Amino acid sequence: HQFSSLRTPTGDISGQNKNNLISGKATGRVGNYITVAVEYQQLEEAIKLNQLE
Amino acid sequence: YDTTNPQYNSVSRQVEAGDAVSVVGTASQTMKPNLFYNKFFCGLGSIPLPKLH
Repeated sequence: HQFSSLRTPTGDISGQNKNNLISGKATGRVGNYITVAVEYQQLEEAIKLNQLE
Repeated sequence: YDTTNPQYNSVSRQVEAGDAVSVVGTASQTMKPNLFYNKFFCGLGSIPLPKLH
């Protein structure tokens, strides 16, 4: 919040203006999925795939 | 019948053009043959298969 002040020799604020509580909000949102996909065959797993990690 | 490496011969004379050949049996009969073989003629093995995800 932000405000403003008033000046008066004695402090009489009868005819002055007073600050209001204006509320503001900042929005956050989600993005897009990051997806990495691979595929391969069981025969290849059996006869060719080593050091898979 | 290699002529530069005689040590690997397995037949008395080299087959060449004009020789006479035959095919065993008759024309188109169906038969169940009988087998005879050494231990070290044909091998056999099996490949294990990994579990599907």
